[PDB]
Amino acid sequence: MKKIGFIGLGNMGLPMSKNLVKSGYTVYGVDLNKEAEASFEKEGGIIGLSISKLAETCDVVFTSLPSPRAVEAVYFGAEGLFENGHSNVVFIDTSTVSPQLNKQLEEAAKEKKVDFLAAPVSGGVIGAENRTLTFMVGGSKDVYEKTESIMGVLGANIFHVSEQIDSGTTVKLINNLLIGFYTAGVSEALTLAKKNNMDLDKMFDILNVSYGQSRIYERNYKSFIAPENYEPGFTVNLLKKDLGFAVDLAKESELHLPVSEMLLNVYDEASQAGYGENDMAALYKKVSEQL
Amino acid sequence: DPMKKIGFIGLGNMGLPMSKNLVKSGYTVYGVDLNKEAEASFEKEGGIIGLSISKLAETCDVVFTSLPSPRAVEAVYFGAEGLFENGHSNVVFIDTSTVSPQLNKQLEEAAKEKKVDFLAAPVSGGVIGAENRTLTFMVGGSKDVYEKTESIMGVLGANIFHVSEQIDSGTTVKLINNLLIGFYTAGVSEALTLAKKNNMDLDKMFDILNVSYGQSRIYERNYKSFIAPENYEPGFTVNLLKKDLGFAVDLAKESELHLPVSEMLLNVYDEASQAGYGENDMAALYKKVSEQLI
Ligand SMILES: NC(=O)c1ccc[n+]([C@@H]2O[C@H](COP(=O)([O-])OP(=O)(O)OC[C@H]3O[C@@H](n4cnc5c(N)ncnc54)[C@H](O)[C@@H]3O)[C@@H](O)[C@H]2O)c1
Ligand SMILES: NC(=O)c1ccc[n+]([C@@H]2O[C@H](COP(=O)([O-])OP(=O)(O)OC[C@H]3O[C@@H](n4cnc5c(N)ncnc54)[C@H](O)[C@@H]3O)[C@@H](O)[C@H]2O)c1
Repeated sequence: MKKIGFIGLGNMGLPMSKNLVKSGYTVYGVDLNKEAEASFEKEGGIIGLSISKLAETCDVVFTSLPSPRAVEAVYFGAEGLFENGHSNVVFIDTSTVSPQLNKQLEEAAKEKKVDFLAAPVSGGVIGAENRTLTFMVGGSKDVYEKTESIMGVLGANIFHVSEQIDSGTTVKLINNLLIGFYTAGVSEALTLAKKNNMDLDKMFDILNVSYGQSRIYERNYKSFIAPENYEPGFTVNLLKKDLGFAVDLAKESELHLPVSEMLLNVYDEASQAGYGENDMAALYKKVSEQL
Repeated sequence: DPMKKIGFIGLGNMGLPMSKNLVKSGYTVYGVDLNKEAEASFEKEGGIIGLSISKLAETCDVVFTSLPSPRAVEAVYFGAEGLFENGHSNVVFIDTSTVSPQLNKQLEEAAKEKKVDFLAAPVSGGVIGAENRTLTFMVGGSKDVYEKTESIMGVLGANIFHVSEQIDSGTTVKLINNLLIGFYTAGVSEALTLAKKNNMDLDKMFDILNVSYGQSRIYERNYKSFIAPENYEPGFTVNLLKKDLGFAVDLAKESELHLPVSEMLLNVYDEASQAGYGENDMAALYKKVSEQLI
């Protein structure tokens, strides 16, 4: 049973790396935050090894990192994964970064002759905890096929999008752009409904079998709005960061997406008003403030 | 309880097929429209014409209205020759028009003064939905009256819903339904243009998003029935979506509410119409945004 490396043991990485240990893998963990390392260790993971030592020793190494800088700091340079990867290693980045960085990563992997997949994930911490993540994978199909079963203990839907390394990332950004639209629509629509004294429960039962339906509507309303609980979940701040990546790509693709750009501002304002660390469904509360 | 004699005022885009479906369903239907061709077409199927609004109110068990505006509704319901002043003591009036919550309330206040029954039951689904009896009825008003008339409305639609005893509740839910459509069509249109611009396989992408939190009935509708096959025949026009968005925005502004994205969407669909997509399906907002592709 394989040796897996896991770099980034935060909100997503901790439950993912824990699940691998529970699944019977020997898991070596690295995180800048020694407390995160402590938590992973208590789950049965092994700490104390360098990023470089993970690259030399592990069959597959996953990364779950919070920014493009962090991904760059881990993959590149004399101490990083690509320079130190043994000849059979597979690296799988689950971080969300720009398509361009996906390409820069792949180009360094091809130069070192190591395997690399850009496999961003969807489903949040709840999905990570429950092994129901969606993996959207760009990169070599042979590498996908040989690591599909490991990713399959972490997620419920494992997809290969195409051989293009940024194909996963792109579908993910699209997914999250749609989420931004759906959350905004629910937030504004329900505010109108409430101001006019609608029973939001009866309304949902009707709209949920109409063209008003969306999984996000069901999520936001049933799991947050109805129970008056805005504990993340998936933050206003994280959604706005993803919308940022999507608008960046739109701008690089010479596209003006007027409602998308407005939404970036909507979530940015929700944050600046103090809902940044609330669940995205709290956009409802932000829009309702005026009542 | 007798529900054989049905009046139907407004034999237009929706009324004509609805009224004929009532005839086909064994009801004795008395129809009224300014449009003599519409009256003749109805009569030709076994509809009865030549009776006044007044006469329908006096003699019919239930009278439906399908009218094009608030003023048309007012002209039919109020005044000496109208429905309320001439309704017999057991009549039920059902308006299937879309008007403001405020008019729904004024209609009901007049119904209560006259001690007649009234439901505000706006329909959605277009001409084809009316023909195929797949309309949605979203109904506000008395539950007892709803329970009494559900069986008739049900021969005309697939989804018949009683929302609440608030007379405007059906209208309000209809408006919210259409507002969510506006958002969802906008997201699909913008998000797929981004995907297309970056050469994504839109079929594969749908397979993935349709079982992820990108999922919506509108995404399935717009993508599989319109965008994928490059068909932009309505369906549900840009122009009619934006009319209903306008009504949602009017209701908001009435309630002192600022809904910035909603107001922005009203303008997006107005610009889409101005660019030439007004009588296309709403899914054509994708083609509007896609004008930016190479
Ligand atoms: N949290 C979610 O709901 C969610 C959902 C889908 C995708 N994601 C994506 O997953 C990625 C990780 O997200 P997260 O929520 O777990 O972030 P997080 O900030 O909770 O965790 C990231 C971890 O990486 C560690 N780290 C940072 N730089 C490092 C370095 N050089 N070496 C080692 N460790 C380093 C941090 O200490 C932190 O513990 C992000 O790209 C995010 O977009 C998150
Ligand atoms: N067209 C659609 O696709 C559609 C779909 C769903 C809902 N609706 C709604 O249903 C309602 C009716 O729409 P429509 O397209 O059928 O309108 P329309 O203009 O085709 O039909 C209304 C009919 O009422 C008649 N009329 C007007 N005033 C009258 C009067 N005083 N006496 C007798 N007849 C009169 C007109 O001659 C016309 O035939 C509107 O409120 C609209 O918003 C329309």
